[PDB]
Amino acid sequence: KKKVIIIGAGIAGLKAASTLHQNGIQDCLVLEARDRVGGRLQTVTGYQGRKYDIGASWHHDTLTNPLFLEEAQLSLNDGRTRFVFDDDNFIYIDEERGRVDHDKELLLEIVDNEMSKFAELEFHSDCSFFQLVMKYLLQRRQFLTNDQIRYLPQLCRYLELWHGLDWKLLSAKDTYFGHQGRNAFALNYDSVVQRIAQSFPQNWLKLSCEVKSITREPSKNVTVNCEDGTVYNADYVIITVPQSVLNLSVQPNLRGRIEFQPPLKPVIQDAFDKIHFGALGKVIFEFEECCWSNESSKIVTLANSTNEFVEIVRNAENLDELDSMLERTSVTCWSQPLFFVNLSKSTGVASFMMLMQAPLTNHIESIREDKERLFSFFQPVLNKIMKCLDSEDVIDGMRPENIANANKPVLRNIIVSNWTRDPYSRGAYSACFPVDMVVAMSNGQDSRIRFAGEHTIMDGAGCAYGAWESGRREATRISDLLKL
Amino acid sequence: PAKKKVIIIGAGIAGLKAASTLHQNGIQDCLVLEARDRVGGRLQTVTGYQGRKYDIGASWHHDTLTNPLFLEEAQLSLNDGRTRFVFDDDNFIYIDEERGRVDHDKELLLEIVDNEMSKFAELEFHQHLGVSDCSFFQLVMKYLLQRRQFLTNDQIRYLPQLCRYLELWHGLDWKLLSAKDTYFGHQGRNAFALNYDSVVQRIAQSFPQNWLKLSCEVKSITREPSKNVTVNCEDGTVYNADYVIITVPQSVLNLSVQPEKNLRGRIEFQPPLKPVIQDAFDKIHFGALGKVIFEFEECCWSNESSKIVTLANSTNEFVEIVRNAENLDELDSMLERTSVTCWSQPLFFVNLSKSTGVASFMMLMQAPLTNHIESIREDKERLFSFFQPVLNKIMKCLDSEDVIDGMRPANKPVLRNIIVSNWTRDPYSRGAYSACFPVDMVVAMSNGQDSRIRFAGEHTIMDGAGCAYGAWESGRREATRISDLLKL
Ligand SMILES: Cc1cc2nc3c(=O)[nH]c(=O)nc-3n(C[C@H](O)[C@H](O)[C@H](O)COP(=O)(O)OP(=O)(O)OC[C@H]3O[C@@H](n4cnc5c(N)ncnc54)[C@H](O)[C@@H]3O)c2cc1C
Ligand SMILES: Cc1cc2nc3c(=O)[nH]c(=O)nc-3n(C[C@H](O)[C@H](O)[C@H](O)COP(=O)(O)OP(=O)(O)OC[C@H]3O[C@@H](n4cnc5c(N)ncnc54)[C@H](O)[C@@H]3O)c2cc1C
Repeated sequence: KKKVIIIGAGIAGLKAASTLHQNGIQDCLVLEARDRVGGRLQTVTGYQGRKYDIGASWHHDTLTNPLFLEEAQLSLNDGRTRFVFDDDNFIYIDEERGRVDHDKELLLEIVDNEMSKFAELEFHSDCSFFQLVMKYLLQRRQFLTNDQIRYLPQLCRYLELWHGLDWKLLSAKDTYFGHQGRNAFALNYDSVVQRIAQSFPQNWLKLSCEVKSITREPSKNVTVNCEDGTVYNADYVIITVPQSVLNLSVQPNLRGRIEFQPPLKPVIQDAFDKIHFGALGKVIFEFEECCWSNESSKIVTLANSTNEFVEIVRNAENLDELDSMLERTSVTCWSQPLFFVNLSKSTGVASFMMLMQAPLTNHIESIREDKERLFSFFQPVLNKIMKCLDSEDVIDGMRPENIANANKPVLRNIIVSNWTRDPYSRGAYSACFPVDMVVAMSNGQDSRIRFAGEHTIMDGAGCAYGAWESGRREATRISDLLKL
Repeated sequence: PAKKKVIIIGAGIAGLKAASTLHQNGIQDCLVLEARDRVGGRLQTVTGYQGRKYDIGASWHHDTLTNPLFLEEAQLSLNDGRTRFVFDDDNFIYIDEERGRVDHDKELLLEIVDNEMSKFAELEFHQHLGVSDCSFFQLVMKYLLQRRQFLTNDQIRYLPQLCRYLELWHGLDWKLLSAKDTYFGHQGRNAFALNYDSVVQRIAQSFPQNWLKLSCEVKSITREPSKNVTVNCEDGTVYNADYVIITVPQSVLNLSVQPEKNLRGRIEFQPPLKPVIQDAFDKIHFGALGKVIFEFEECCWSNESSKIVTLANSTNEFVEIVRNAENLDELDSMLERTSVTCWSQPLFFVNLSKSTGVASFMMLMQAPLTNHIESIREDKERLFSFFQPVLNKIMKCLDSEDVIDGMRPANKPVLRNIIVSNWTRDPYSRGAYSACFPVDMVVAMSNGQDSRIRFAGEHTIMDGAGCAYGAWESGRREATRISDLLKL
């Protein structure tokens, strides 16, 4: 009854629809499991109507990012502000010393560069970003001070926030990856979603439709059917659900899962072994008003470091001696690095958007509803930030004020992501464990069972534009064929 | 016609290493013919005010992550605790004449757009179709053009000047620099050699002294097809040798491909340098990086960093031109618009105080400034008058008052001396090092004139090209080959 059925209203799915329609193509559908489009792009509303992208929030590689360029043109055309360039000089904070960024004697960023060049060279078998950092420290200790060896490895972990994976879980071979230029903070990714979503017939979209199985009818027909009984049949099928969800079509009923008939060709099934997903998480701390210095919009808190980490480095005879000397509990805000976006400086909002990673993410998302517990967990670093930003310890104003505020940051609310605990996202996005999936998805189960999504592309992989393009790809293809 | 196994022309790090190697391989009867009354070549350490020393040629070990010469030095230090170098990379302080310091600025964010600029340049040439190079200047203009919608007015004004620190990497004004060659990847931090001479002497001392013959200016190399090479010093002597490793500067070697034999440093080749070598000169040129040392009594200024760069003057007018231009064509035209001052180009200052304790400044300059300044390296009064404005400004931004002319004998800076390089006017260097204007040479060089007439030096190798360690490798390269040959 339909031409092509798009599964998923994320930006990939939306783009595909947007394209088809842009090609006159008619009679198509977008089946979304949730009661909203946007997929991993969701803007939520907090205190006083402040808006926040709980999922994606940046246009990466603005130099080449084609989705960003389109937004840029729209803005050049109507003057509407769609994004702001928020890259800033990062501020790094260690519980003990405090600020360790742009340091006269620590010069951490410079060694971090060397560390980077080292990794480029090292490759050009693959270990963990952690192991790699350790190899470097060992291999260059002769040229590193005691303080550099202490904090450098901590500071360099900000990369855990780019992947949303701790350094012992992260692939070093994929850890470093130069970005094609500055980043632009989307002042409404929801505008992008809304703009694309309303660029095709609104009657194509069918929300709360969890597709349970895709059956191939050799007779040049495809049987799609949401688990609510309703069955559809279209010429072509573009599957845009997350890799983590798709990755369920190979296990022995779980929600979101799509039963493929016939099974997914092996090449694809193998890929799920050579590619994993990450768990980047977000916590929004909403303050009554800014009462801290807006020196920068990017702040990173370093996990605790031990002056006895040095002695071990200063001793190991090799990666085996060091490897063992290392294996020689409790999880707090200081157990890992935490990336804080000070929205006050870059968007004029008295809030902090903090990014977290696996394994911490999953745990904090677990207690998303426990505000007193959440505040208690982040209070230390929150206060450590305010001090460094010439302010006072945070007051808890989440419940009906204090009067003793005025000069003290008054927390009014906290918003936590829920991607790990959401059955339709089961994670943040494609991430590397210490590749081929791109091809497996690009080719497609067949001439009519295509794949799209941030995990189905090489350029922009794991990104909004990467997904946006993959949606136009598989689309523009099915656009010409049908056109016939 | 004294018989020799290998005759090395030039006692710079290239030939020194060649000889050295040659020795280690047990080769005997070799000569190192050097024109100056010294060894080292573009590696020279001069003395100044109160015994202070400075390397007026090379000063750094670049790419310390893979620099064989560097590693070799670090090793010797791992075995005796001797300080030979000092990793002096710091956070650059940028000073505009007007707006004072512009580095690490939360609103200007210069270093961030520099980063984007670097990536833009990489993205422009990594996709190498029939690319077509252009000047660095022209590249930055294209960047500003394409990205004007994402730059504030102050960034468009200062960025183009800040990114010009690169001129002091090549020794060339951005209008004369090949964009295609501008951004190279410095593999690792740099180690400020604490006496490059110690590297030179160590290597020199690594072979028979009697092999070294200073003040002998080789005027010609003749290839007797009879399986031999004849070499002639100007001192009249005439040596004969199985192999010759010419390590003279590209600039000096270039003198051979032109009629006029009586040029200081010019070697006469017979047979003349093959066509592939002559023609290779049309494909690369020499840069003019220069050094000026500002020595003061003591240090009455901040030591926040050891890297300070002074940006050239910019104008808000320039910003308006970028905003209104339509393309690269109109931009240049609209750019069509007196006299050189210490603010007509960026200048790079190495604040030796912080990194070495010495109350002195090591300042680098490019072409054409380098030539003009070296031309008047004697007029100390004029030099001070030239660099007074930036000298002050630096001191200002560094918390201090204006400079005091104390050259001809507590909180006020007092300049005692000023040392200037002389590479352009030196007949045996005629420049600084190989540099690109908007590979043929390396190939033609490393493949030699023939089995016997070979070439070494910073201009004869790819890895570390133009670097002290590259020249050094080229030495070990040729020496090894011959060694093998002599072994058989
Ligand atoms: C915390 C976080 C921060 C991020 N930050 C950035 C950033 O700064 N920049 C950037 O570029 N990217 C960022 N991303 C990634 C970006 O969000 C994704 O790359 C992009 O949204 C993926 O798009 P998609 O269209 O493939 O899938 P959408 O999630 O992304 O998912 C596909 C759609 O399929 C639906 N679906 C699943 N199962 C079924 C089913 N059985 N039936 C019907 N529908 C189904 C889903 O509900 C969903 O709507 C971030 C992600 C997270 C989690
Ligand atoms: C101002 C300046 C700063 C620099 N800074 C750095 C730096 O920080 N780091 C770095 O790695 N590199 C630096 N370099 C480059 C480095 O100095 C050179 O790459 C290297 O010294 C070249 O060595 P060479 O042995 O090839 O040649 P030299 O240029 O060393 O040549 C060898 C010798 O040939 C002799 N000679 C010439 N003609 C004749 C003749 N006719 N007969 C006999 N002998 C002759 C010369 O007098 C010379 O001593 C710098 C160069 C300059 C000019």
